[PDB]
Amino acid sequence: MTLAKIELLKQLLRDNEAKTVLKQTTVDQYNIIRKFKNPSLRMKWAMCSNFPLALTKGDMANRIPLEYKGIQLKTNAQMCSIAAVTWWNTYGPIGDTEGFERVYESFFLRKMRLDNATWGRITFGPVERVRKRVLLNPLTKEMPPDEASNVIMEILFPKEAGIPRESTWIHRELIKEKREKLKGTMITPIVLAYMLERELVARRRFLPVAGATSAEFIEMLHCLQGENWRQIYHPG
Amino acid sequence: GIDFKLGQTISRLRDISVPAGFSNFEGMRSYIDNIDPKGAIERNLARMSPLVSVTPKKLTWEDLRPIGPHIYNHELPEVPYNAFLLMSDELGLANMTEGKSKKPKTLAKECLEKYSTLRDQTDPILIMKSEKANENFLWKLWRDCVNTISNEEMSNELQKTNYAKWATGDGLTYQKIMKEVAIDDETMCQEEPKIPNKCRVAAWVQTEMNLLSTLTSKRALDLPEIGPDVAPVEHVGSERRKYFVNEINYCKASTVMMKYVLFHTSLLNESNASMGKYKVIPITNRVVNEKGESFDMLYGLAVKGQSHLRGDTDVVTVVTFEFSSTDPRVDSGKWPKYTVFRIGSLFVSGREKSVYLYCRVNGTNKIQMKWGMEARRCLLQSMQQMEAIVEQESSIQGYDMTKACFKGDRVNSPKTFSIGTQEGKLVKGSFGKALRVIFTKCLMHYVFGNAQLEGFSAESRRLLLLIQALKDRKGPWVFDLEGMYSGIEECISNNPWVIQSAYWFNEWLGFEKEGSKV
Amino acid sequence: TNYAKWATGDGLTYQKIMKEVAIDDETMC
Amino acid sequence: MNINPYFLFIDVPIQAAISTTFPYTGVPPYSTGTGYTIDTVIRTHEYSNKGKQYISDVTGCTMVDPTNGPLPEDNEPSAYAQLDCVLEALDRMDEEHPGLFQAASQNAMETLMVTTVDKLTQGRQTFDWTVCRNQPAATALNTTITSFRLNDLNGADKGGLIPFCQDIIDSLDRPEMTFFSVKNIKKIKRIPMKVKDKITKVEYIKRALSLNTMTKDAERGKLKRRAIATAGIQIRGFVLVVENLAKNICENLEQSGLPVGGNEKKAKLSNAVAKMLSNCPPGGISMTVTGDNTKWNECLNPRIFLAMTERITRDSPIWFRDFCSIAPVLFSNKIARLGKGFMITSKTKRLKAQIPCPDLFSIPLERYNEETRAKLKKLKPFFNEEGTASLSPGMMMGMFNMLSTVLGVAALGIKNIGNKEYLWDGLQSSDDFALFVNAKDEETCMEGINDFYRTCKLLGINMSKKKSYCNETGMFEFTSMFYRDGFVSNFAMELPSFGVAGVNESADMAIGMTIIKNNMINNGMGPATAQTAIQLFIADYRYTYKCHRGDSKVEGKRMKIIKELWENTKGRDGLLVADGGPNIYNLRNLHIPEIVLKYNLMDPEYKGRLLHPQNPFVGHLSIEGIKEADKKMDYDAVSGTHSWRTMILEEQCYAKCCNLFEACFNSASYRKPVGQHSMLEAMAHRLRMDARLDYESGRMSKDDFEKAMAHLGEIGYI
Amino acid sequence: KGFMITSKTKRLKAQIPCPDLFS
Ligand SMILES: [Mg+2]
Repeated sequence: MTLAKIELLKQLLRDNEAKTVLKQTTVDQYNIIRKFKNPSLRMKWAMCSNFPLALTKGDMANRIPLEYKGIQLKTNAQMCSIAAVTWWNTYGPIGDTEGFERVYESFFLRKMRLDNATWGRITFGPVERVRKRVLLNPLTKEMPPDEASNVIMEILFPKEAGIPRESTWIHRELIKEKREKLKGTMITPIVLAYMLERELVARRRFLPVAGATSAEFIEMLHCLQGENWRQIYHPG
Repeated sequence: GIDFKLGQTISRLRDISVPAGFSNFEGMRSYIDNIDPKGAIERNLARMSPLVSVTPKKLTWEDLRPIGPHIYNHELPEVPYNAFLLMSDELGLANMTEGKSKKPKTLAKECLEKYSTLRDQTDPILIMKSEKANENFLWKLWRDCVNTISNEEMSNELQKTNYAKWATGDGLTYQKIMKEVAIDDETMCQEEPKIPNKCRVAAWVQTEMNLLSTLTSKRALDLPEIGPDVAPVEHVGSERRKYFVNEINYCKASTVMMKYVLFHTSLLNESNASMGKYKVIPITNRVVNEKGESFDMLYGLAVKGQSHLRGDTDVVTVVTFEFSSTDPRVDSGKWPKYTVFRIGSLFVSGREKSVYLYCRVNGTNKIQMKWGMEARRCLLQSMQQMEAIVEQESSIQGYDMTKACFKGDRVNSPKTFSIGTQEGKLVKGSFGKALRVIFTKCLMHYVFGNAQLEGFSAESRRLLLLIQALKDRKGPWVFDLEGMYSGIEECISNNPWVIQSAYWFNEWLGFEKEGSKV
Repeated sequence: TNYAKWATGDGLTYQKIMKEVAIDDETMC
Repeated sequence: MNINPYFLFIDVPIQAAISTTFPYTGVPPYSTGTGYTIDTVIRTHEYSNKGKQYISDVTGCTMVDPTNGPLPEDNEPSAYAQLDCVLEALDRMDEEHPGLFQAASQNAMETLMVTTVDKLTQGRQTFDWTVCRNQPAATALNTTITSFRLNDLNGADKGGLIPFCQDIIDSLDRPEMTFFSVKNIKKIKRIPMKVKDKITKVEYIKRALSLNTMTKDAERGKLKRRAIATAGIQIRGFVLVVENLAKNICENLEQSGLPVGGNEKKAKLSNAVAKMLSNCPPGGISMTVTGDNTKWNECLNPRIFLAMTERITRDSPIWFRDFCSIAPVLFSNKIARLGKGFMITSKTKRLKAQIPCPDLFSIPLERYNEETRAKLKKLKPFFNEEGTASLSPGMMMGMFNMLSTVLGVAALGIKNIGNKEYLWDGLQSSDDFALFVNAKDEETCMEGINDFYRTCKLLGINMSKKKSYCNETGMFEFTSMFYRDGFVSNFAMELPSFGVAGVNESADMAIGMTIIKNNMINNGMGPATAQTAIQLFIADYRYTYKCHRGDSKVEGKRMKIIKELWENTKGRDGLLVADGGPNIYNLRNLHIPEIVLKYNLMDPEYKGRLLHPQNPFVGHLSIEGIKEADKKMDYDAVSGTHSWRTMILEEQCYAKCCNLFEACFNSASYRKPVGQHSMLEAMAHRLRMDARLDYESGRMSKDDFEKAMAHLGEIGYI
Repeated sequence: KGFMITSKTKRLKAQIPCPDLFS
């Protein structure tokens, strides 16, 4: 990769524009650089187009023929058609699923709570509810956003970890558990980082609550509560 | 620290952006920092003129007056039928099908093959020509549509594309010229605005409202299934949805809404796909009756013009030919925009009825094309109100109240609503009838919606709330009633729904006045 | 050249259409 | 029998049946906007004709100052707001809230000192002066920074937003202004290129003060179209800071309906009405006034906002006061770009031509229609040669929403005039206000309402006598929500959300389902209504994405593949709706992604196919939208094949540089990089460190080490 | 060459061939 990295850098510097932008834009400004009306209509029009999807250059295109059963999929002008995605879901490369069993632990735990929960009666009388600050979803271990970001960096970015702060030792068990569970997968680190942020960063909102306040009930608040109806729900 | 310092241009802009009485921003700064007002509001109010005031005035039933009296004037013309497609006069050529889904072209071809007498009708009989619409152009376009649909090929483009350029009026378009020529030219003046005509009440809107809130043997609205329900709340929701859809599925408003939605889907898809060609678009629907049989219903044809849509509001011309059985000569004032032809006749159960072809040139745009694809939001609007009412009733009594509200329980009586009136005697109707009336009202808000309807509804909300407060003996006060009345009345110009809503509002206000004596 | 097209009146030339449309049109005299 | 829908109101309260009255099921009205902008300018200057008229020496424009002018003598809207009256109101509010202005100012300063220039990339379309058009926030920001680089302005690369704003202020002083302009060179083809253009100081200042105009599109409660204004980038930071300060001030105020949304506002309405009723004296009456301010954007003078900011920051560092007083001054001297001109046609010749804004008066006014003729006759004094209107007085809606709400609450806080026998208080939020007056008789309640009307007129607040009414407490409206006897009939506007919402399959599904859940939580959507909404959304999603059930006989390009998939996979309940699989979403599981919901039900082969770690459709560069969806909304999804994604030379160059930076720095994607050095130096250091680690770790041979070191030395970092 | 017809308001012209002189 380092040889590939240096070759790509040399090929990029060969252009005057790339040289000037690289030497002029500071690291702080990089954010702005990475940022270059009616989404419904635009998406609608894109759907019926010959190739709406923007397929990144790579070696996987060869796995899917340009045309399949007389249906165009991709062109060399890359651009791709939804038919390619449908074929991929029909026949195509078989990935490794063990990663999801640990990477997407929040959603799996949500599904387990939904499945193993027990329901009861429903009361239709007026319900007294109070505006309270509640956590929408359960957290494995809540921490402030800066500490959560540091923890995620220490988890899935072993490098760039010079001078560890006074937060890795506090959450050493979480760090080691996440490092062990997340190994053996190949998903892009951005998805893993966002999932870990969701797991760790607490999301709180001012909501109307009448009864249980724990995040297990708050998750199903849309079904448990009601302006003139109440439900009994025991999370799994 | 931080030493954010001002330059010269910004300082001078600050200097000349100071309220009256100050020469420099430093003066304003010092005045605000040091000066301590001690009741400047009282002094200013004391020296303020007495003519400036809310002029409050108590509101009573007598102050409330009919809105838009001119709608009762008989001099003004009767409101015409400006809806995009025929709603209560629609005729649907029906062919039974096993259920297989096919392309609109093939469906229309089969429907026309079933009715060969109308398909092969080549000699027309004009009944009325609106004002300008050339009967020859419209008939040639209709024949072109029929031939293009009935041709063996699978292309949906008209076979002429060169006569249709003039029949649809696309050719008769002004040509742009550079600004300098216009400046030098003297005859080029800015076009005057088109003020909407002022019209009176019409009897076709009331008949349409009556007819489109009635049960029919044909159910068109079908919705995707949802996952199995296991909690009590979702069971209750499913039950309420079951009652609601049982009531609304078999009403003609639902079929009209589905026809509108499907036609707009096809129109938008064609516009996205075909850009520089004239297209043939059937007005198709799928209809299932009580027995479970499924039918394809062809309600006519449409010619979609040169869809060169640059932006969203850019106009695309659509020439619609629609089958109907109503003779327009019975009510001429309702059809001044439609060039109709008498194309044939058919027997439904042995009774012959004629079939006219209403031809009309209209225009659409991406906003309207898409918002015609979201007419199910009318269904949701209907659902919300009945859900609220049922929730209130079930809040009164602990057990769920849906069954009694609709069919009647062993302890409670069915709920009924004041639905209409006859000979000045108001009449009652079941909850299902009120549900259908609400659905028809929402559908009409959709089909007849424009700036005038939005303005009228928004400005009559004030009157409705004032009347509600008056009913509750809250003694509402209005500071300027005539201004509100004028704002409401400035929107009653051309929209049939707005005029009929004004008439209904006046009728209901009179009934409330009469009943307020108790 | 664009200005001279309209200044000389050459731009105000009547368009030619097919005989079918013209005969189907009652306003052509 | 003749059906009359209004008869429903005989059996149901209007508030309960108010949802059906809204025409939010039809087509919202859509629009040249030059005429609307001209009416806006004429009306804004018409309410202030009696003020002081002078000439702006900085710009050469005609300025009108209604503030501290003659008091109104009639019932027309007036902008003649007395400064001392506003100061009295502010002093009373500050007395009622000890140390609120100081705390808000200090908090705003604290959050400003840590803000970076990148924050300006948020928001909506902004006016780009380099091209004099409307460009996204990031594009305009980077264009302005690049142009500043040519004119010796180096604040943006300094990091914080203070140096960037300082360089924006300095840019107003430079004798000239060099930048890059788009040149559509003819070659036939129209090739757009970059031209090193230069403009003079006055023209650049006019560009900076210019506010581009557009015709409103999403408004649905009015029969006529109005004009919205988009500002440039020279004011976005200052306006952002001032709005942050205003929000800090108005968060504590109980009378303020901002910043709150959803169910909090319903609770605020109920609490306010209950508190007012409880305070009602024994035997008195509490009258509630449903109010609606007339326009109210064209009577608020920016000079009043300048005074308000000056008073709010009475005890702040002078630098922060000056910084906070830059948005109001740049607003009082604003210029309005008057649309795209008119259109004149010759009917006898069948010709048409657009007359652009600069040449509006180049045509004798006899050639305009009567309405436009009068418009231009009145607009001539305030018309600039370049084709812009000098609009000093008034404001354009949407710029200062929090500050105007603070002013309204200041007006409400008076609570009395002349110690009369009545007390007034109410709610105010962004042009929408409701009032309550407690007295002993209805006569005194109306006297208090009249006094409030006069006081508001003294402050520049003009409430409509046509759009407002009064009744007894216990029934009123606020921000379209209707309160009646404790049952807040939250109006139903949830319609324009059920339908595919944009980016892609999984994201659209998550967004829609979270929307259903949020509507259920906040607006009280019922179970049956939510299920119907799910059904409609499923129908719209299946149609739009051409993904119907496999068993259905529908024909299409993707439908044949879905049909094959239907029987090619044994388990038919595990496929996503995107692939024609059955829908499992119900009321109970609207918070869980559908990929995980069917995870157990997917055949191992199918899940392996869909959930491949490497997918050409999914690009690392396309993950930016996984977290938030444009308002910024958060949705929970699962990476998969359905997570796909839908100037040229600059785009390629930037994109590639950013991709290489991301590849070298894997953390840049997740967290914002920080650094005041060029990207090249950091990239080179990272590559050198990686090469050294690979060589020392046995992953990289000596020859490759020599090659990489030679390359780095050639780059010039050894 | 038949005859020629023209509409001034629409600024259109057409040529009617000899056979179509009576149509
Ligand atoms: Mg209001």
